[PDB]
Amino acid sequence: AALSLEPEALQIADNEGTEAALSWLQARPGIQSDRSNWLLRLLMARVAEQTGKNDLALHLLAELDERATRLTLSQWEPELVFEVKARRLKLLRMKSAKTESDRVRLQPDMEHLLAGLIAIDAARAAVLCNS
Amino acid sequence: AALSLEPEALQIADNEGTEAALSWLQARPGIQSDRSNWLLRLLMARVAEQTGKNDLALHLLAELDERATRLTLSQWEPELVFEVKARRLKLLRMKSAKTESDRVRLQPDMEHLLAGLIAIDAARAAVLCNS
Amino acid sequence: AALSLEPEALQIADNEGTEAALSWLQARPGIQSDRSNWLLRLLMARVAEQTGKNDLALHLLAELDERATRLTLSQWEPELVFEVKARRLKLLRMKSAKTESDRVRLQPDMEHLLAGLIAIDAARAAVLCNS
Amino acid sequence: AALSLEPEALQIADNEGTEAALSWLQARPGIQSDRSNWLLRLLMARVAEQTGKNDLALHLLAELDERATRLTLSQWEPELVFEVKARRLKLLRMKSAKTESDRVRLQPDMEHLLAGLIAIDAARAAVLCNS
Amino acid sequence: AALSLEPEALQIADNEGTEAALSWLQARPGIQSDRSNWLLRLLMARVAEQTGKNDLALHLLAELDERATRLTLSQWEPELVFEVKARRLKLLRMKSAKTESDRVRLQPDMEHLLAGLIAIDAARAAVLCNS
Amino acid sequence: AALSLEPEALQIADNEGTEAALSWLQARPGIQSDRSNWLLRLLMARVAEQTGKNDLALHLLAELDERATRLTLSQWEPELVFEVKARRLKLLRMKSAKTESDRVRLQPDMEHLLAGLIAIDAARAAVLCNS
Amino acid sequence: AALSLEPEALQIADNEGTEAALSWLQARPGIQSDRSNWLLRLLMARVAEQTGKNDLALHLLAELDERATRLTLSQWEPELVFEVKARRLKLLRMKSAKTESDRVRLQPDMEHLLAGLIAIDAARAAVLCNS
Amino acid sequence: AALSLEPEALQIADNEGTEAALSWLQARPGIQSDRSNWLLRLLMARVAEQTGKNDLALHLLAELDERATRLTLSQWEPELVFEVKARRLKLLRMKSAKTESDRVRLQPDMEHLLAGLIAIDAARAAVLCNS
Amino acid sequence: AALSLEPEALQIADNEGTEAALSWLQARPGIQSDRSNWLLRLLMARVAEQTGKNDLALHLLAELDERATRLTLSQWEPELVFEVKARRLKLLRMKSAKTESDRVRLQPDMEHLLAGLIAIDAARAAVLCNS
Amino acid sequence: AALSLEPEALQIADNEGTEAALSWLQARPGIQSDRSNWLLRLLMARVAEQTGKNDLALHLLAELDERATRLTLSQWEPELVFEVKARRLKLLRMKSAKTESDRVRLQPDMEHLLAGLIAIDAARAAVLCNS
Amino acid sequence: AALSLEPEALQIADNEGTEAALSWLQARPGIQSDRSNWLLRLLMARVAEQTGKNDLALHLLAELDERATRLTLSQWEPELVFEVKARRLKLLRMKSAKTESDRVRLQPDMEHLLAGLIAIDAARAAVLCNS
Amino acid sequence: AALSLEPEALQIADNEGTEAALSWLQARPGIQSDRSNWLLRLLMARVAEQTGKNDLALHLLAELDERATRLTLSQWEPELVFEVKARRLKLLRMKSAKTESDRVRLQPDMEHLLAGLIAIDAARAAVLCNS
Repeated sequence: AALSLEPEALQIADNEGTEAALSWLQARPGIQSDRSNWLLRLLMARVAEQTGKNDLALHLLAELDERATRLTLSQWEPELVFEVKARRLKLLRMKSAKTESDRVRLQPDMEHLLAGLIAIDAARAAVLCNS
Repeated sequence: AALSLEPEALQIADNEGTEAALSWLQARPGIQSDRSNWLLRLLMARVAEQTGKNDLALHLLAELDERATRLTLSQWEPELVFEVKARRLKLLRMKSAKTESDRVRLQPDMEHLLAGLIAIDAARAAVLCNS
Repeated sequence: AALSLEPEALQIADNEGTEAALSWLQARPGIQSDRSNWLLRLLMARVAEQTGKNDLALHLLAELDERATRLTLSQWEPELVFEVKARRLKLLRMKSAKTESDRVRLQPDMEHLLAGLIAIDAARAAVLCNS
Repeated sequence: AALSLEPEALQIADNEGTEAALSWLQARPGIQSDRSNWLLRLLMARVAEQTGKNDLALHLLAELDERATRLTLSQWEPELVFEVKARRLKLLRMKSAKTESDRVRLQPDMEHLLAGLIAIDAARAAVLCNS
Repeated sequence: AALSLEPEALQIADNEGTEAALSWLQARPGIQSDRSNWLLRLLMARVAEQTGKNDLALHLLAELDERATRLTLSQWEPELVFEVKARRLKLLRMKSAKTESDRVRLQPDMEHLLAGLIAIDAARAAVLCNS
Repeated sequence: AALSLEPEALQIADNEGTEAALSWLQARPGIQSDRSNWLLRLLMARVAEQTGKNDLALHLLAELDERATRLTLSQWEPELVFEVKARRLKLLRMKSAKTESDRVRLQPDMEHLLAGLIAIDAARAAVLCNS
Repeated sequence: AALSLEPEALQIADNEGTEAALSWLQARPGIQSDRSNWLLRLLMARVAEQTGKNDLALHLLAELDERATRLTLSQWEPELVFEVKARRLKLLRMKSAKTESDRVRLQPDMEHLLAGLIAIDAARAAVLCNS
Repeated sequence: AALSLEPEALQIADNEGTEAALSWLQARPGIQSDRSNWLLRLLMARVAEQTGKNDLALHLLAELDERATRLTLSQWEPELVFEVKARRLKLLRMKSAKTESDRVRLQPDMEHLLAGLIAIDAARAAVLCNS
Repeated sequence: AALSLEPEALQIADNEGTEAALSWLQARPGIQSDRSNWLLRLLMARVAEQTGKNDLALHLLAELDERATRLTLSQWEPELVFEVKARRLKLLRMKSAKTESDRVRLQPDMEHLLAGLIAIDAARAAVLCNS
Repeated sequence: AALSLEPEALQIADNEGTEAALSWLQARPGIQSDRSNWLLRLLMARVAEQTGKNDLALHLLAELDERATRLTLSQWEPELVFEVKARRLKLLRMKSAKTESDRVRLQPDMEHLLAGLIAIDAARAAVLCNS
Repeated sequence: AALSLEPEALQIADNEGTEAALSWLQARPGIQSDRSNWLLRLLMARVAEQTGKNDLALHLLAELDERATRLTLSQWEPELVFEVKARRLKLLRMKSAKTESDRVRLQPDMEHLLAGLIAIDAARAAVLCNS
Repeated sequence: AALSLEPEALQIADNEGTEAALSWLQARPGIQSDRSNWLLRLLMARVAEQTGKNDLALHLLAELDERATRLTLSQWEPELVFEVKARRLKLLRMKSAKTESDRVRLQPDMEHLLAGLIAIDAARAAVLCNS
């Protein structure tokens, strides 16, 4: 929207630590809007997808997805929700690839996410039906 | 966005009739987003404030305000909600002044709208406390 | 839809009584669908608008409008709902013209109907804002 | 109803990709009604039953069936609901034939769909009881 | 249905007292169906419409009408419900004719009863729209 | 009640197909009342017991039994409710014995139906306690 | 029942005060059951109807009537409920006779009590319809 | 209470069939109250504990116990409830004994019944804690 | 219970101010229990009944009475609840004596308090029925 | 509180039976207050902890604990609640020690009881964390 | 807590406009807390109590009081809640002293606020009982 | 806040027993707010983390975390909530390290705690994602 242009969070992330990158985003003023907070938090999830993190990104994405469901943002800003859902599905598929013990417990969450993605943009989500 | 982009709709209202302006907006091809429909509908409320109409604009604004409350749009896009609430309060205080018999039935709805406006931007709403 | 083409029930209303016209409508076919029932019942409300009746038509229309709200028919078949709402508003305005004692108790119902009509087709409803 | 007459969408699926077929539908326009959206979405489910897809069609059909249940469309437009339920059962059965591990978890959903189909048109749904 | 054929109960009301007529009905063979009880209670309401009583008949009819609403008897046995609603409306109109102070408090109950009668058999109820 | 006397429907099932027998009943109609619909649907379940069908009859009976529970029919017209539950238990006791794997799977429901039958006519149901 | 058979409570009331008669009752011994408590409390209401008290008896009776409604005692022990309701109606009619200011606020309570009495034993209650 | 004194019903069970005993107990002759019905139904459960029956008695007792819970009869008439609960527990312990497969599913129901018995009369229930 | 024995606080209200007496109470030693807080707060209400205060005592008593209702203290410690209810009734009667404008709005609260007092100890409350 | 001082009840348990001891307690005045009943019932649970009983004591304690939760007695009289919870935990730990098959099903109940004890008096409960 | 120390905001209100002062606060910079937002918003209510404003201050205070009720801030930070409630009561009393038309509608809100203040600090609130 | 400065309580746990340390805390004396109680209880959880205890600390922390959720303390005082959640996570990870049987049942609680920590301060929580 405006507060989503941070590829310098990505700089900080690589030069300094991952905590420093997030700490930067948290510090960024003069944050007021729940819109700007959610977007800032999406950056945090995006930056956590660059190096290791993953589990952190999954936690961050789950929170954004839950807030999006409440605020019914699939109607106003669908591209943002599609992104969150797709990122969440991608990472869950990797977590499900590492260990098959959780593949069974992650299966309902993944089916729901795919259903959600199909609901937002079927054409875009069609490719994601086959893993 | 792009819908709100349409000052030509306002011209149609003056050249042709008021129905023609709404019919054109209604006509125009075509919205799909549950969002952009709301923006198109805001233009309708705006165009209905340009000549007489008023009661039409009040009905239109009440609908937009009610959808905004459900979608909790005061958080995402507050300036739009502030506009809707303010326009609605202007036209209500008006209805309550045309005649004084309705001044009393409306009073709770007006106080709620003012509360809402103060909640969004108290600085901007401050001027609206004294009529 | 199919079982809507019945102007002969209107002749029955003129030649024979009003009870005969409705009684004819009630028996008439091998009616099944809730669609056909609702349409058949709309004919009853339409035929009750021809001679005196009015109060009967208002009762009939209130029922159809209530079923339409439940079935969320404003989305699927809006023209039919617009018709019901408009007919209901026309007749309530006439009942409100006869005696001003009920004008105050009918005022909320009439505003709601107009709000509903505006919601379905603003351009079409615009003309109905001024009584 | 009107925007259902699209067999050219099926051609696009064969000439271009499956995504191309769906995206062609996603931009009608000037799609407005929840009716025309649901019908357009049915075409998407129909087109997804032509080549591979299946899982996509099942997701699409589950959404349509869920919306039909809410809108209580089994009463108004039963043939459309029957189609959705029957298509859903057919594909569910095929998924149940491929792997018997999910046959046990799909069994409640399939019994419910059959019960629903019988409820709509028992004569038509009689043939589907024996697997 | 079977235990409805009691015109002798009407004789007892004229020969002995009204309490004696009801007291007899209350002591019929040990029939227990809620059907037989409701019918027996309808006879009580019918017998209370013969001499003075009225207020007793109104209380009796209100009870039957309330039980019919719960048991959704307007669907199974509509003629009986129509009878109860019509008798209830007739007597309320008479109570409304005696004193205009309660005419305003009885007005919602009477409109609801008429709406109910119209819902059961419009043709039959049509005549009851004009008082 | 009146439209229950249809043994010719049973002939159609043997001469023509099973679909034809059900299609006939639907056809006939000349149905309206939710009473006549229910009864007609009870004939469908009866005709589905004659040749194979069974699963179709179980689905049909369950629907009738569920409608009976809602309409609280074990009070007004209990004999019929007994018939539905009894036929339903009878067919399920058949499913049992055969594939006696679920049949343990079954037993709770089967329990309900016996409890249900006892509650209506304990004397009549007494014989059914021992299989 | 056999708790019921005190008058000696009635004796204490005339000999010693009214507080002394209740004080005796209150001290059981030994009450256990809610049946015995309710019965004991009915004696208290009965004893409060002997000399002045009245307002005390009304309070006592209102409590018993409310507990009877909850415990659905109109079914098991109707004579006791009839007694409570009748006593309550009698005393309310007396309070309504003293001052006409409360006659209007007591009117709903009295109509409900009469409706309740009619529901328990119509024959017995019939005489109470006319004041 | 009055219609409980029936040991001749027990004779009919031995001389004629079990159906005849229940059928004879169904020959009222003057049922009205829900009290008399519940007591009559207790006799049926008692008579079903005499020869085989058991499953019959269990169904009968479950119904009485469920009605007692609704009517909160543990407070008014606890001895009758204690009898029902104890008889129910006895016969469930027996079913559980016959097959150690339903001992696990009957365990919650049996613990609740014992808890209920302990709640009514601890001293009397104490002996039933050890099976 | 232990920290209830404080007539020394009554002194501080006469020697120093009323604020000093309450501030002294709020101070006290190391209280922990919600019991000790409620009792301390009762002392505050008692001390506010000595000089003017009244409105303060009413506010204090309403709070204690509301907490007693939640904690269902009428069962455990009824004497304390009786005291609170009686003190509250006494003061409301005085407030109702000063101005008859609030007598009508205080009437429901006073009847409920008396009903509550009667419920706790009828004998003790009997004297309070006549004002 | 007053009727808690009963060590003679413990003698009766040893001299006569366990039923005799409980039967003794069930008959002792002023058997009224829900306080006195709960305390009397605590003595019953205490006496059931002396010889065998155990399962009886567990049932008795569960009832007292449940009533304490409703009456929110952890606030007013925490020592008594602590006693009940601790006794309940002690006996459940013994039942778990006898057979480890139920140790897993008793584990949630025991964790909740310990949490409850810790909440009442952490210092006192600290010792109970290690079994 | 930290961002509460702002008397310069009060100067801006006198030098520039009331909107300039509020705006200045809304600026921050770069708070998140969500403590701050409530504290910052309290400063806005405080600054609105200096010149005219009042109605603005009332809306601001109502919002803070409502958030405090949700967050149950009367427990954590009572002095701040006391301030809000007291300020709210003061201003409502003045709005009452301007026109007696709203005195009656403001009366419940004022009694509740006083009750709330008494609940936080009785001693401090005691002085506010007399207007 | 004020009563948080207690490192002497930690000495008591080393010199005397753990019970003595907690026993000192309760006898502050004598905290009066819910804030001071929660802080005092945090000290108890902190002191239980020094020697063995652990299970005690987990119970203490679960209580504080649950109260923080109710009081929505993550907004006002996030550092304290972060501490509680982090301490709770640390100890659960240790309990999960000791035995892998509970690792699967503790997994949902640990994910929720981490999600909560990430929600409070993502940067701070980032380090805790990888175990």
